[PDB]
Amino acid sequence: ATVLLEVPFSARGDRIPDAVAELRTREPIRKVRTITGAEAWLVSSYALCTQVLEDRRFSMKETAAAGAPRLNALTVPPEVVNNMGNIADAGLRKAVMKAITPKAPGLEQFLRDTANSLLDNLITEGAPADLRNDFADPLATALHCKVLGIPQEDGPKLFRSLSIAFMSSADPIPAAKINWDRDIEYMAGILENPNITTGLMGELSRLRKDPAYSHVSDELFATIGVTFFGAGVISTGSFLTTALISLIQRPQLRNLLHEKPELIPAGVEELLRINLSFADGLPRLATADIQVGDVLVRKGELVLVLLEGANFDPEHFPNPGSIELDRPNPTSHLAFGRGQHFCPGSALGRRHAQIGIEALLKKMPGVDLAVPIDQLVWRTRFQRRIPERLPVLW
Ligand code: HEM
Ligand SMILES: Nc1n[nH]cc1-c1ccc(O)cc1
Repeated sequence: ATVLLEVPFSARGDRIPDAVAELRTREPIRKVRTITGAEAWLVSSYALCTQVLEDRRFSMKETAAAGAPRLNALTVPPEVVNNMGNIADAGLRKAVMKAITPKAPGLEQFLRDTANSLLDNLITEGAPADLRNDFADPLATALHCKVLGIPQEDGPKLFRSLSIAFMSSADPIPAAKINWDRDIEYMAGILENPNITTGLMGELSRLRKDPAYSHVSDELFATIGVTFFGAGVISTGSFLTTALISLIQRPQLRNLLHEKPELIPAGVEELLRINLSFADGLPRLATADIQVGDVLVRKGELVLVLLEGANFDPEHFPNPGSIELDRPNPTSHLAFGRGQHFCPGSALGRRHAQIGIEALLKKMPGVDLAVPIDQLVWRTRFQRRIPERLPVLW
């Protein structure tokens, strides 16, 4: 025999497997086995991905229930899976959303400054440079310290939790709990620290002492700090790293963007569309029996929404693998999800990538890989696809 098709198919974030277009054409929803042994439905067309993400009966929260078929082990307490629902129930959604927009005074200039400094330091040191460890990740870390209102010097230690926190493991991870409890203690300290008066933590700290929020738990306040730092940093650092690969490998596009930087937002949007940063489909648990294409998904089954399945669907995005700056539906991709759980940091993520790319093209217009592309080491069993190092010269 064969065996039931296993997911994920590949940890490489520089190319989509030809298999994905085959699945999408032949079986855009089909049964697969996850790393835990569970069965799941893998959905790989734009039409069916959108259907699942816009129907709340495919629940994010219920993926955390004891006994459910699992994509991977939880790395957070089960109540934290419903992190945005908990924020909304506490009456904090508007305030959190306001704090993480890129439009706060000085934020963009801070980003440009940070990027330019990181690049000057690479240039001083001489090629080769590692653009993930010494540019994309420290730019994301600095950004999220600023947005949180926490000291920049605390960013590296918070960051180092992330190579465990965002693992995609078959089994529970003891180091994840150790790092989680310590990071929650750090954020609780921030909330009690009178010097912290700006950003998302300064705003939470004020709301904590307002009568309108007196019955919101200290644990929820700390948890917002830890979760927004971690999701934001991993997601922006990983997206920028793999977007830089896709740009480096298209000298014609690199040169057009360098020359006409007003096209950078359109090119970022295409880079988001083609991005293979999410290593796994987005999980949902069916709360009812729901027809999805030719399959009747049954109550209690796991569904996995394959982002690249949707974003490379030629029925929605003709010539899907090409970066085309003049598409008529450019923001209609699923790179930030869709529906109830649409990314709350989408603007912030776009801006981080736009600024980092602008700054890199101006400082290193001759940027190129310093190693053959096949020599990049792809991180395995993780919730993002990322090269461990990204060696470049210029
Ligand atoms: C390019 C950067 C980013 C990408 C590609 C990205 C992508 C995503 C995707 C696909 C989802 C949907 C998950 C789902 O439906 O299961 C999501 C949710 C989430 N994002 Fe992002 N994200 C980015 C940046 C950020 C930033 C900057 C933050 C915070 C500062 C952030 C915080 C979150 C949180 C807290 C959620 C969960 C929302 C919910 O459960 O309602 N993201 N993101
Ligand atoms: N910050 C985190 N570390 N490990 C898991 C998370 C996390 C969990 C949920 C979430 O909405 C955002 C982030």
